[PDB]
Amino acid sequence: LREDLKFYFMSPCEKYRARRQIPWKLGLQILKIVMVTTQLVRFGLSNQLVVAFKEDNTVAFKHLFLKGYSGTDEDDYSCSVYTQEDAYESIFFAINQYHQLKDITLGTLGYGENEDNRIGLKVCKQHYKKGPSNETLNIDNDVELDCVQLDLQDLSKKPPDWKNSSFFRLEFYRLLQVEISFHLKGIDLQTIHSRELPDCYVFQNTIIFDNKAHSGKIKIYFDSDAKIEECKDLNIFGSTQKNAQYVLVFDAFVIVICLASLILCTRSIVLALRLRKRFLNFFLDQWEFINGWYVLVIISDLMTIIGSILKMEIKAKNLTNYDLCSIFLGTSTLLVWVGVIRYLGYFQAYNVLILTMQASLPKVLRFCACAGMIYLGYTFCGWIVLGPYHDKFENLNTVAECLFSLVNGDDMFATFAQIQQKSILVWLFSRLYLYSFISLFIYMILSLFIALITDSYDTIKKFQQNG
Amino acid sequence: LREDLKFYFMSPCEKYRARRQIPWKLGLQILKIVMVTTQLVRFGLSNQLVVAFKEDNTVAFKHLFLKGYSGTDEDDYSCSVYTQEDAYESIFFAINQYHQLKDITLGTLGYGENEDNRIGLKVCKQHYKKGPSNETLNIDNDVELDCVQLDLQDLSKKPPDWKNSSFFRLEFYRLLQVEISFHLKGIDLQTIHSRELPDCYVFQNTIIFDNKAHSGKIKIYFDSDAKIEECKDLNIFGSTQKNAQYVLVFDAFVIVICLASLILCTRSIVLALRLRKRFLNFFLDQWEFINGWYVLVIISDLMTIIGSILKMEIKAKNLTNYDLCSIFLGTSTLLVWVGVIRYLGYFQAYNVLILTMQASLPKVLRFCACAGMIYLGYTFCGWIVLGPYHDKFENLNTVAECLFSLVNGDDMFATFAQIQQKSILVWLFSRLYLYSFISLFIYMILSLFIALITDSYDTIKKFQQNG
Amino acid sequence: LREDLKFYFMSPCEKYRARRQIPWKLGLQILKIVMVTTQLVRFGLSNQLVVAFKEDNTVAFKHLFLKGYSGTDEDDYSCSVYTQEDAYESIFFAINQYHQLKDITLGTLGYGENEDNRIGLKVCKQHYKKGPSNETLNIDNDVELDCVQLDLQDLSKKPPDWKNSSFFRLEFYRLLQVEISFHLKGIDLQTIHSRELPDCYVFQNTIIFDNKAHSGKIKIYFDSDAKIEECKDLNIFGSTQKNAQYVLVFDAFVIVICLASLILCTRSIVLALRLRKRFLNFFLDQWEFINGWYVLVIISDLMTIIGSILKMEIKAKNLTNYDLCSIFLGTSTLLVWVGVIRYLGYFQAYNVLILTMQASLPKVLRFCACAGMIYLGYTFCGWIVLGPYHDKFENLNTVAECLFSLVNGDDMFATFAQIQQKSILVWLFSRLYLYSFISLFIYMILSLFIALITDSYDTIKKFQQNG
Amino acid sequence: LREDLKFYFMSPCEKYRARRQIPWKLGLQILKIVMVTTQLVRFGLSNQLVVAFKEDNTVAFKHLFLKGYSGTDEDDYSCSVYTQEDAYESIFFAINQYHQLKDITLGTLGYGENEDNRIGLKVCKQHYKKGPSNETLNIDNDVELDCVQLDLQDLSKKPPDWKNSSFFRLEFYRLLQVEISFHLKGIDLQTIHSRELPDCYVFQNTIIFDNKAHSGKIKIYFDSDAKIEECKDLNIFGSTQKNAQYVLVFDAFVIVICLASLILCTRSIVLALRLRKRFLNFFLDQWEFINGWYVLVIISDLMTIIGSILKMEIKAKNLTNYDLCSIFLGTSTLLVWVGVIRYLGYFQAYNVLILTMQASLPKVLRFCACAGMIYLGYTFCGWIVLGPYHDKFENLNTVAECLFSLVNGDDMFATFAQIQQKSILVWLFSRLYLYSFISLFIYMILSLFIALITDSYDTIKKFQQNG
Ligand SMILES: COc1ccccc1N1CCN([C@@H]2CCCC[C@H]2NS(=O)(=O)c2ccccc2)CC1
Ligand SMILES: COc1ccccc1N1CCN([C@@H]2CCCC[C@H]2NS(=O)(=O)c2ccccc2)CC1
Ligand SMILES: COc1ccccc1N1CCN([C@@H]2CCCC[C@H]2NS(=O)(=O)c2ccccc2)CC1
Ligand SMILES: COc1ccccc1N1CCN([C@@H]2CCCC[C@H]2NS(=O)(=O)c2ccccc2)CC1
Repeated sequence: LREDLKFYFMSPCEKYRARRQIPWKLGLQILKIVMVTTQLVRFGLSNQLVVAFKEDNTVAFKHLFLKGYSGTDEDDYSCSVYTQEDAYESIFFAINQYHQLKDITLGTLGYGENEDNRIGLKVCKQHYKKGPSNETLNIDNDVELDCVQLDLQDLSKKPPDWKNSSFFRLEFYRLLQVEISFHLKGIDLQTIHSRELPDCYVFQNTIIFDNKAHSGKIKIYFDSDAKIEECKDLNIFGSTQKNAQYVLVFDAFVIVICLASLILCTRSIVLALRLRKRFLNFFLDQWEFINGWYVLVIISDLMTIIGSILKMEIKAKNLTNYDLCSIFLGTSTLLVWVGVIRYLGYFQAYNVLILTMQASLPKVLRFCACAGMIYLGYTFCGWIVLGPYHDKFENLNTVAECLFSLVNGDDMFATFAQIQQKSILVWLFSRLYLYSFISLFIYMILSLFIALITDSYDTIKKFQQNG
Repeated sequence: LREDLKFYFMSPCEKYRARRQIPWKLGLQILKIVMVTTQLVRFGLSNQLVVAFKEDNTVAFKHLFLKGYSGTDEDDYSCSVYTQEDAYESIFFAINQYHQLKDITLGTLGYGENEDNRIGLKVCKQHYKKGPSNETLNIDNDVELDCVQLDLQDLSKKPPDWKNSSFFRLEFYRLLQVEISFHLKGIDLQTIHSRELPDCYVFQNTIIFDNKAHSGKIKIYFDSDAKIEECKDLNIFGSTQKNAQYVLVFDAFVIVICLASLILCTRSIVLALRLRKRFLNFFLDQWEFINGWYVLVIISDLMTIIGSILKMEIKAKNLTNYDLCSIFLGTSTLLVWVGVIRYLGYFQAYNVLILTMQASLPKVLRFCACAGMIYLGYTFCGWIVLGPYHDKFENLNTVAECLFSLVNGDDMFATFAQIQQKSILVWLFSRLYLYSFISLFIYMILSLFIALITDSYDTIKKFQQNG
Repeated sequence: LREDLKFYFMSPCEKYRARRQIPWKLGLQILKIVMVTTQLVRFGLSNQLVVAFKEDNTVAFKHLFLKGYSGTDEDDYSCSVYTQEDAYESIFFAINQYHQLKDITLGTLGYGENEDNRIGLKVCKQHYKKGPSNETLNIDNDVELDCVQLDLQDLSKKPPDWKNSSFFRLEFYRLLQVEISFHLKGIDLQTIHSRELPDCYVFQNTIIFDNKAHSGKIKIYFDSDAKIEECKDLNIFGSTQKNAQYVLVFDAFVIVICLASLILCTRSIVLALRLRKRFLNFFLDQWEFINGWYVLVIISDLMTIIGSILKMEIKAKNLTNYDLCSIFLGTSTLLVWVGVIRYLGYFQAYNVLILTMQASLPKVLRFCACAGMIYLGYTFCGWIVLGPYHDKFENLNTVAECLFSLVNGDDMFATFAQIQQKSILVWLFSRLYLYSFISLFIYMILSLFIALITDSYDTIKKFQQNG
Repeated sequence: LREDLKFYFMSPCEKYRARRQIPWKLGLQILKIVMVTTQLVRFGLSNQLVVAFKEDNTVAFKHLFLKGYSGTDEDDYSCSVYTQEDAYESIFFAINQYHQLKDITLGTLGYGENEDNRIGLKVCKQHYKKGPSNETLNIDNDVELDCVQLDLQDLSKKPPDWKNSSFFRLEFYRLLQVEISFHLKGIDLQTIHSRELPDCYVFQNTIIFDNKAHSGKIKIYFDSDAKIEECKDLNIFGSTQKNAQYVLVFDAFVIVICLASLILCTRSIVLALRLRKRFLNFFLDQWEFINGWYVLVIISDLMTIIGSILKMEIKAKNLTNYDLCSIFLGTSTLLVWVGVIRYLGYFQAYNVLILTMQASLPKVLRFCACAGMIYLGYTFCGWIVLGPYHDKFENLNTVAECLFSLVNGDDMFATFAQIQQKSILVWLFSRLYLYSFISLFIYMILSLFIALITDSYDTIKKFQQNG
């Protein structure tokens, strides 16, 4: 039935005068765009404050408890020691700084009760089970774990006997690690200006003096786990914070709107399929009656719904970890803004470029299929050869990202210079390898990617012009 | 009337022999180019000296008054302290260095009178209004502000009692900030070689010990506000500086020339419109009789006039802030040099490229319209996800600039490496995100931008060749 | 004979139904891909541990024995001294740190016997043969070498007389170098968790205090040579490591499979040549009956075989140097993964891109022939001129890599800024040189490389479409 | 006369069989290439050693005489001081280190006689002519210069009175600079292994304590001027160095060969012009009978001749400055290697690319003419606006190089991030400016440069194919 199929394939701008139907579903989609974007913005702006407070407190803790800390971490660990005396100095510094906390800290910070309800410091050792050294070792396979609890009144003793205790004989040739752990209370007092009750915090802090490698270096890790707990005893005049109602009602509105959009899009797909079957049955156009933009909308609505549920759960349980909810909401927003291109396609000057991209994607991917085998071979060869001599080739994922950046011309000279001429064979191989890869990929593969795009544009343009 | 319309559409090189009219307006435009460029050059060369003197004095002040200053700022603040004793040491160092200024400074520098006409040092505290700590805080919402004035004869007292005063109990758990402020006189003695009277300066200096965050770190800000004031009592033999007459007369000349150019361009536009109406009335060419280069000239003349007025005002009032005047004059100069292309268009070999750019701009912008939605979605998603884990994604504008640089291949490997694998989910998402964005934008969008430019060139060239 | 030639030129997917022959050789090639890749992965993963242990021990040694070592090397040497007293302090620090090793080290480390079977420290001097200074030098051409052996019981003497010995008069104006050498035993105790017997190590350590240049700086080199030796006396309960059988049997399997693949590929080439001669003799197609992918397979199989033999030799002799074997195996793997493209060529959509690359390569190389002469001239000129004033132009290979990176837009602004304006002539020449090179190569040569690729794509595509 | 003109226009490969003439001039050109390249290589390799020795001695001097020198210069000066006491400490450190030189230096170094034939240290002061401070200055325009000579026996006095002398009252508010100057003898003893007599050196060293700016910072400059002088009294057994004969005879050979090549090329040009006039007179081809490669050869020969003369002069007068000779020889070598393309043009597959480049250059330059005006406007605007707030825009040449690097995508994100948001107006303007410039130049101008190159290639290829 032509009188209906043409109306279906039309645009909303024309339907308003072919049948004078108002485009309320387009208004629903615009409202969804606005509400999703504003929800994401509010969520990010609220997360920034909590993340900043936790990270700043962690930096202050590193400066307070780590001896000689320079303010920047050494890779995944804060600092390291190489001498038998440096380790003792760092451990005793951490303990002594814990003892004097009230006199040194600039924050609104204090001691917290541990799991045993004691206020104090726990330090643990892990040594091999038996222990002459280096020549006739008796070291057994399994480990012995020893811990001691030091309370504030123990550290206070005029002569801190604990420092002379038998516990601190570290026999570093058997040592696996030493762990220092304690709890601290905190308050995010900066929030007081809102007249809301300020958020308290509890920090679970651990210092790990790690020499699993037994290579003569101890790596020092500082970790802090922060929980909100409860502002249970404070006399700060003002008001409490029950804005959850407001935030929970906006999330409910977002969920409802996304649900409505999903229902309407699925209904549109069902109607299009009924039209397709009617066309198939009517008489002996293309099979693709399904509008592909509807699928993207359905995916985005599902992700937005589940991310909003996750956000409501996190707020209700007063959690402070946002990774999965952030991923869901951000991907939903990304797909929501991509879907705006559907409304630009209703105009001729914009449609040809969209059709050019649609024609471009498959052949570019089929050429990526060929390029990927050369890429894999080069990744394996660079990892196996240059890895022991180059920081950018240490492991396979770093190799892949280095090569991907190198195809785009990034950091090329540093990549060339970063490998020493200590081994002449490896240096010559590195020169051959880098020259071949960079030349082939930049000057041939990327040039064929430009040629394919240009040919797709020419094809689409000549189709649109000639008809 | 063809005998006039053709003459109007012609070029000045041909009018000199079709009607032997001399091209005095082109000479006026060339003179305007020369005078605007030389005014901008003189202005910048004069600004460099004042800016350099102020900034060098600020660096010397930071070295003089900030304890342990390394010579480079920590982001927007000069330095920071994390310990209760470091803050006291920094504050007392600032005060003591102020006391000893005459014995430490290498410059031609001295004490200045404050608003109260006293010579001395003012330091202020800002604490919460009530103050047990951390467990039962009585902290009220509003702040109490306390200040003390320390004169030179007070700091001189053999035993500097001020250091033992009750004022310096900082109760850091209530502390918002401590501010130290003072005035210094200075002389730009380097100018003496000109036999002009040297420019004196007054520096208003403030040191802010800031812990609004209450995160256990105090940020230390140093700020200096410099005013010229007057060289009211000096015996340096030589001559005074009244070159203002010279500078004010050149600015008047520039204003007059730009006014004449604006009047002539508006007259040309009026005459072109009269020609257009005469053509419309004559008989049953294109509607665009208005030369678009005239609009750019009018805009540039308006900006030059207002910027010259601003410059004259700044010099007359002896100010030292140049932002708005610099913007106006620089944009005027930029548009003036762009307008030289109009004179290259009078030659065939150059005209085709100008026409190619004119044909290129609209379709490139209409493709930018489609690309911008993908760009916005990626910006929001990267901000929400990678922001807590990546310095380049902390806030939305940084995200946008990072993505824009990334499309152009800049700093790609560092962008890949800058995000820790502490959270595996976020790391995998970052890899997917970066690969998708870089691949799509570099290998498809930029390739369609090259294809559009090439097609525009082919169209213009075949039009010019075939006729 | 057409009935056979067509079958020969066919694809394996079609032969399974034209003659129902199973493609067992393709299965052999897939098995070879899998086994080669897994062998390379296991080899790299095993090498990482040994390399990491050796390098970490070297870093710990540098921190232990080098005075004031900052944790990062100064180019090819660890550190340097410029003062007559700094050198003495560094030498005596190295000796004293050797004396106290058991009390300072964090690792499972101990003293090793030297070649003379003594446990101790050897230090050697190299001075000119004769020695007034600077005005009337009597310095002869040849050198005098003097060494002393210091045992542990000598260093222990309450008053370390050795420090006052006549040996340590270094007369630095005649000094070539001072060398300190010693042996250390070590254990890779981290491996104990496998219940395998841990790998012991012997480190041969040398410290070179080098002033061959006589330019007033002594360069300090630290080198460590590690050998496995034998875990001959240890009481660590567990099991020994005879997994060699497993690793040796997988290498034997890889060798056998590569040998079979090589034999089959050579047989296929022989059969193709017989077909070619039969075609030549039959009647008065192209001469290239040889499938070029077979040659790559043969090369890869030869490299894999020899690399596996090298790996087996290294493991049997318990060596720890992997450069040549890594090169052979990695290049073999790279060529193996490149050869997968042969299987993509059996599909039309992929074949056209392969043919485009094949058509592109020769003309791109013939244009590289012209570009290389300009490249060589610029390399020589930049080396001769900018070398004394620019770190990126010091020597010819650095010049070539800098120019290659510069063509790809890398580090351009730093390259411009890195040359001082101390000599105005050289600065102007550097500006002219850099602008000319960058402009010519980026905006003309790379543009002709894009044009050649596009023309090759157009030719291949129109051939495939039109037939 | 066709029988001669065709032979003239031919190639040497064909002349060997059309007339069997041997191509001895091509052999002369090949010999010239070889000899010029080897002369340049020997020259650079010999210069490297002298430059390295001088620079290493300068670094050792900076470490010896500059207090607290970190091993890296602060821009154009080695180090700086901001305090009245730091300057005194640095000056007295320099003098005391000079006094103790024999006990601290690691090199073959000693004291040199000054112009007055004394061995000692000269230090000079420059103050304003009159000198209350800051309030009523009596400072006159002109300067007073005061110097004192300190000999070794003066510095030796048990109590170094000189340190208490009235000379060292620096009245820093009048101070322009303090200069310390001395001479040192040196020997390049590393050359002794050649059995040649070693090269002695004399270093003229000056330390400038500079505060011309009077901004509260003193900049400390160290400069060293090295001359060879004569190895007039040394007992080092071996042989002298008279290899000059060898080097002077190779330079004479190069001069002779370049002269012969120049004469032959000019003769060829004269013969071509006679052919052109004969063609013009014969009958009523193109006017360009002159082979353009001959002009390049003549220029290269002239530059090689004059550079060889300069090199011979420098060696004869025993100078150590090579800038102008290096420029001449390097440019000669660059043009010599570019001229090899003439021999590639004798082959069809290479000729089309050369013709493509020749056709490309003019239209690319005519588009550069249009692009340069936009470039100039942006340079002026960025200098005037962003200069006070951005290190990359401080002065016009830095602006131009920054923009040129920015067009090529280098350092884009750092350029965006390097400007503070202290002034919001300037920050917004910087964003607008950077986005507009980068977008316009990368996505439009560079795309038209690619289109012009492709169109030139298509034109040349279709001309060569169709005929
Ligand atoms: C969105 O995706 C694309 C859109 C358009 C064009 C290409 C792509 N791709 C890009 C690369 N990308 C892979 C990402 C993971 C690393 C390996 C890449 N594969 S690669 O062919 O070897 C390759 C490598 C460097 C440059 C170009 C191609 C695949 C997607
Ligand atoms: C002068 O302007 C242009 C002249 C010619 C071509 C393009 C542009 N444009 C460039 C980008 N520019 C926007 C600037 C602000 C950030 C977002 C940009 N938009 S974008 O399409 O997403 C995009 C992003 C990366 C690369 C290419 C396009 C718009 C102008
Ligand atoms: C695999 O190889 C290539 C595949 C496809 C296209 C080009 C190449 N080549 C690239 C360069 N490469 C040489 C490597 C050693 C330095 C000199 C290079 N030669 S260059 O022409 O002067 C040149 C220089 C810069 C940019 C482009 C061309 C040769 C191979
Ligand atoms: C050898 O030269 C060229 C060979 C082929 C193509 C272009 C050039 N040119 C490049 C630029 N170059 C000028 C160098 C000095 C700075 C200004 C440049 N001019 S620019 O048009 O504004 C411009 C700016 C950026 C990118 C492209 C063009 C001129 C030569």
